[PDB]
Amino acid sequence: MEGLAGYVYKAASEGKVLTLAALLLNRSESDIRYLLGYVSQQGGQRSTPLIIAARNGHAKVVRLLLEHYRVQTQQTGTVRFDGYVIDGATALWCAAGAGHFEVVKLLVSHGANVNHTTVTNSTPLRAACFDGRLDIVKYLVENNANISIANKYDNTCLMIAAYKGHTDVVRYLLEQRADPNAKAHCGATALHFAAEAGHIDIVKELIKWRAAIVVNGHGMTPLKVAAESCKADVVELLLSHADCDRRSRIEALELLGASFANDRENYDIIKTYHYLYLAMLERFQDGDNILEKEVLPPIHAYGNRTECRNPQELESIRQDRDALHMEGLIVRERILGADNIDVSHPIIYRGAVYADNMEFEQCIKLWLHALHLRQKGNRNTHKDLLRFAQVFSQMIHLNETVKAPDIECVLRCSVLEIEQSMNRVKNISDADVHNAMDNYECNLYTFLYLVCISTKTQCSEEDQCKINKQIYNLIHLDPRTREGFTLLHLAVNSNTPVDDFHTNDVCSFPNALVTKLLLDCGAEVNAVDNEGNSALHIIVQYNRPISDFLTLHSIIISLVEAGAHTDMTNKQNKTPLDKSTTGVSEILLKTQMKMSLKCLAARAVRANDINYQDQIPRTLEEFVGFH
Amino acid sequence: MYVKLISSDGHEFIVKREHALTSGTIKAMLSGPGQFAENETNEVNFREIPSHVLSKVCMYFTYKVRYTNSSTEIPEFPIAPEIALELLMAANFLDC
Amino acid sequence: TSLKPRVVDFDETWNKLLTTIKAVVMLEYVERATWNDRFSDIYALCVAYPEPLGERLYTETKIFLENHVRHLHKRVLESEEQVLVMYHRYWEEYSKGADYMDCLYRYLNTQFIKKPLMEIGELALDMWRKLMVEPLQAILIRM
Amino acid sequence: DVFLMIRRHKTTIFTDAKESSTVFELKRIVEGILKRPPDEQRLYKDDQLLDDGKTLGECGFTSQTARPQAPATVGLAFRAFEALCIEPFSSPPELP
Amino acid sequence: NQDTVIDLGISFQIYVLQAGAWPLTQAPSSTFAIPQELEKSVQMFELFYSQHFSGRKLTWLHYLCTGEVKMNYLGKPYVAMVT
Repeated sequence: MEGLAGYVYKAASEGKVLTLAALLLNRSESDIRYLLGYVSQQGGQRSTPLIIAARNGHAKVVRLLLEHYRVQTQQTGTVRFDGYVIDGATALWCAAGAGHFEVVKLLVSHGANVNHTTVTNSTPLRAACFDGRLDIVKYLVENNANISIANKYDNTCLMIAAYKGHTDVVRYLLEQRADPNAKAHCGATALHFAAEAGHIDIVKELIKWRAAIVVNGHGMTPLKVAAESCKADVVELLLSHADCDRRSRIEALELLGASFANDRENYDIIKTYHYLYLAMLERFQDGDNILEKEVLPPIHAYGNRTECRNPQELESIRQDRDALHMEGLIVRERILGADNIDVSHPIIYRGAVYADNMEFEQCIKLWLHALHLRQKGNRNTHKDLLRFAQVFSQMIHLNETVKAPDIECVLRCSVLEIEQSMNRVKNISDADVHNAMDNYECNLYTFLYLVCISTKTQCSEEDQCKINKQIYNLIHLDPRTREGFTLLHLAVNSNTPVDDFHTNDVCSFPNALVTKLLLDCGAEVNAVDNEGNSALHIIVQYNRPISDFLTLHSIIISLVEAGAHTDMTNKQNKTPLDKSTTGVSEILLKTQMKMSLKCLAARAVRANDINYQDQIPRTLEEFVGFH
Repeated sequence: MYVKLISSDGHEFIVKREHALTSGTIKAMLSGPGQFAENETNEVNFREIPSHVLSKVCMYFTYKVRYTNSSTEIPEFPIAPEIALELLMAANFLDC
Repeated sequence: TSLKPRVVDFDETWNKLLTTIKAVVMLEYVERATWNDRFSDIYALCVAYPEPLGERLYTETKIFLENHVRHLHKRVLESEEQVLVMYHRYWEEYSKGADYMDCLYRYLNTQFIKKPLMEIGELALDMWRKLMVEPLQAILIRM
Repeated sequence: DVFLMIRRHKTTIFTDAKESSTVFELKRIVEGILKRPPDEQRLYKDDQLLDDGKTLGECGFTSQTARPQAPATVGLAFRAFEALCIEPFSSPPELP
Repeated sequence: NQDTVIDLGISFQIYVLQAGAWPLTQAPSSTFAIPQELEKSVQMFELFYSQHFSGRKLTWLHYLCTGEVKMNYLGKPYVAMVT
């Protein structure tokens, strides 16, 4: 019984004895076995009563359950509530994750499940290492359980213990002949995965056990990973390795100084200059076997600087903060390459800092470079286009001019990213289709914000032609949201969300300029959504007919002049006159209605339910369909 | 000034030229060869549509000319259920 | 006898339509009853059941226009003595014929072409340009 | 603004006039657009004769009775006056 | 561009202007009847304005307007411009 399952779940949640004794007896065997072998669903998540017994620290109730009955620990359930919520885990997995040793030892003592594998084949050793309790790990090792169980993406327990403050677990692993040179999905040999955490003692233990140095899947040595994370202690420890050599030592110091220039938590420009000076002094210290810089050509995003090939220019730019920031960005881009995951985030942070000081042009350049790098890396830039729309709206709200080629570039980037978003939505069946659809809707909304901003910016004829070309290219894909909303419907609908940042001051929907531009660019004006509402069906449903009547009048005329039917019906068979729900909108529509005999005849056919299949031309069956 | 519309079943209908030019197909029929510039007949021979649908489209022509743009008092067109699905194809042919 | 989508033979109706549009393009006298009957034939061929012969009609009209323009091209090319007089007469005839044919093909233009392809009058003008004055560009310009 | 659907055997004429007017100009305009002698016009409303000087508003139709959407029939049998032989419109097919 | 040639018989040069912007006021009722010679021109502009600018009513000022006069009963001497 589901009610009895909830009752025994609540009884095990309180850790009592008599309640569970009364709620699991005086019955047959099959129902009791079903009750002890089923999960209860609370808060949208399914868990065993044993799971809620071990999670709340009630090990006495599960001990008496194991003594009185033969309940198994092989029940399938979720992993945790910390943003993972994937099923397939066993009861012993969450028992190890609960941080209670006694429940783990009693589950092992009767029907051990130490070698359990979920859909990600993550053993309870993973949860024990994540919790960080050394006793549970020691018991699991002593229970003849394999510690070399790598995941499908090769998440060894040593790496997941090294990512947090669990140096005792990593130690107890490594003096039991753990993996010295095991890679991962990204090629992280636990040192790329440990230096990001920055735990110096874990790196000490790995160096003492000779974990060695090798580049990961992104071509980054663990020293460079430590330098990227603005953590000097692990940088020093990895430097003291007697095989790093002068070239890697110098570039690691230079990368550390670069990272210190643009970072949220660790921002020290004096440390940036000092580490750059240390890197340069070690370069120019002999005059023989010198290590000259592989200076990249100047990039317009970072001004026009050409690195610092002499200590004199570095000393000259010592007190100039923006030059130091751009120099750090340039040398970070050079060291980490143009195809790295983490190379774009400091550029975004520097752009945000520049925008806070109302230096919008350099912010636009930096964020355009970050967008180009992320699109070359083929990553989700749905948040970056929202940032572009926000900073463009703030320029309009501050009455600052906006460069039209920048709008063209960001619009082309948005069109492309919507194309790969459609490709990702089509390719992904049910892996992250909800996140993909959220990204798709957000990208469509950001494209609308950028279009609305472009309508409010004075642009040249060529720039306007390029903007219209990008809009035309996106329209010819016919993008649709979850509820069939085309790009014209959202620009018409008043329910289209607007971001809480500066986009509220500019991007207000419905907007007549956006609708007119879309119709000029060739939007399907007769296109309907999943519910069947056309573009005209949503504008009449506007609840503010007089507050922005100038907008409402200028958009009803545009839709009808484009060729929208003023008599077509949705799936509920409702004329926009009937769905007008407003005297003003009904008056405007009736003024703009162009009466025809075909519409009247089709309305009479649909009203009388006349059998019109195979009695009319096929080009007119659709005409009866929406009329 | 007045044009003539002949149905398939012998029936002849005469309506004003401006009233009958509101449909694109009749405008195309009047244009081109065979205008027959007597300024009084301009007779077009509809070999397909019956007489009742032609009467109804002539009534529609007069109705639309009268109510091309007026106040909210626009009376509904009295379409019988039997004449529908044959006036729909007629309006498709006439592009009304 | 009615505006119903029916199984209609393409050969006979297309032969009648071809004769009528040849008379129209050449600006010869054509009976207006036959002209209205060709509107009826155009409607029947445009929404014929179960084969909507709109693509076939468009291709056949394009082929006929190409043949007519090529014939006029050959005539005006062999009449080099008064190529401009012949081109003026044939351009008047073909412009009037193209306008009258776009009038005749109104249903095809409004129900199959636009709702991409090109309109029948537009197609006639394009064929005239591409096979009547494009080969005769040099001679016409220089004379 | 009265609207009349004048009938004569198969021929049908749609005409616009005023409520308070004589049928003299009506006979003259149908004479002009029919090309017939002006002595054969004998208008019939519901198969009965009417005065040639009485206003057509009092003849049996008005604005509320005769409309552009549904005009009132007026027989126009001509003297060879001939008997009223107004051919009815073809009946629509029996819908399922 | 009308289907029939509209016999205006008039030269028409209206100055259409906004309502809430201009300080012109018709607070008195000022009952006036448009004469028949220009009755056709005023009706055609109502059809034109409502077709190209939907949702706009046009109240006509009868005191800030003028024009030539056709005095057929006067023998047409000395064509004058009056309100």
